[PDB]
Amino acid sequence: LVHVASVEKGRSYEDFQKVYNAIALKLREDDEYDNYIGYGPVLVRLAWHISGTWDKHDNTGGSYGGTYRFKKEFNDPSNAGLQNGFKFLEPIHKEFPWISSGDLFSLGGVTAVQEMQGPKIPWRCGRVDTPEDTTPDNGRLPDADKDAGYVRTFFQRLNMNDREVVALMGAHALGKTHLKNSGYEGPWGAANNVFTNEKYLNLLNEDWKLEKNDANNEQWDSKSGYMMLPTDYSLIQDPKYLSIVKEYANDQDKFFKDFSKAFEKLLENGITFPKDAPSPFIFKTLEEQGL
Ligand code: HEM
Repeated sequence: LVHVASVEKGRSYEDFQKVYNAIALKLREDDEYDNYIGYGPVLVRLAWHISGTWDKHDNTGGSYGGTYRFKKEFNDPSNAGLQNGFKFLEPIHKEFPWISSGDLFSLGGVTAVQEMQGPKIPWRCGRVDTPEDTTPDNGRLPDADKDAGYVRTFFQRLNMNDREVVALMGAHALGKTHLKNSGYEGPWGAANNVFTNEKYLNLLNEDWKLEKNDANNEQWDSKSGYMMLPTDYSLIQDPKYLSIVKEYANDQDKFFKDFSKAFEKLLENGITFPKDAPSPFIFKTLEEQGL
C-alpha cells in the first residue's frame, strides 16, 4: 500500500487553526468530565490508538484512513472508553465537515497536549478517509500485562526505538486508568491534566508495591495512592530504558523535545508526503491568540 497525503481542497493554515480553536474552546468548557480531569487525556489516547494500528511490513493501519469511524475498529476491546473522545469531537466535525476523520482525530491529540501546557507538536494535514474494508482487524494494539521485551518488540512494528518508546510513555502521567475500560484502576500521579515529566519522577521516587486489583489484574500501587501498569514498570526493569527515564526525570525540556518528535512520527507513520505538500503547521494556543 502507498498512502499519499492529499490536502483538503482549498484549505490553508488559517482553516486548520480554526478547527484547533474550536477543540481548545470546548476543552476549556467541558472541564467537569471524569471528575474534573477534563477531555485532554482521552483525546491524546484516541490519537495514539488510531495511529498505533500501523504495521511497517505491509503499510496497513495507522492514522491515514480514519477507520476508527467504522464499527470493527470502534468496538475493539482495546479501544474501550475512547467513545467519550469520539463524542467530544463529533459536534466539531459537524461544524467543519470538510476536514477528514484521520486529520480531526490526530489534530485532537495535538490540541490536547498544547492546551495542557505541553510542547508544540508540528502537524501535517492530508489524511484521506478510506473505505470500511481497509479497517484493520482488532488485536494490533498492545497488552498492559507484559514486560520490557514485549514492549521493545511491539514498538518495532511502528519503528519506534528505545528513546522514542520512553518519551511516548511519558503520556502515562495524563488522566488515569478505569476499571470498567481496561481492568486497571487508579491515578498515575498528582498532576493528571497538565503535561509534565512527572511519570519519570514517580517511577524513580515512589515506593511501589505489586498487588492484584478488583479485576484480578496485577498493578503496581504506591504509598501515595498512585498506580502504574506492568508495562510502565518495564521502563525501570530494563537497563537501556532506565537510563532514558533518569534523563527525562532530570530534564523536562529534553523530554518535551523528544516527545514532540516521537508523537509527530507516530501520527505520520504510513503516510507519504509529496514535496509540493505544505510544511508542518505549528498551531498557536488560545492563550497565544488572546482567546
Ligand atoms: C505499551 C504501551 C501502552 C499500553 C499497554 C497502554 C495501556 C493503557 C491502558 C490499559 C490505559 C488505561 C485505559 C482506561 O482504563 O481508560 C491507558 C491509558 C492512557 N494511555 Fe496508554 N498504553 C500504552 C501506550 C501509550 C502511549 C504511547 C500513549 C500516548 C502517546 C498513551 C496514552 C494514554 C493516556 C493519555 C491514557 C489515559 C486516558 C484516560 O485518562 O482516559 N498510552 N493506557
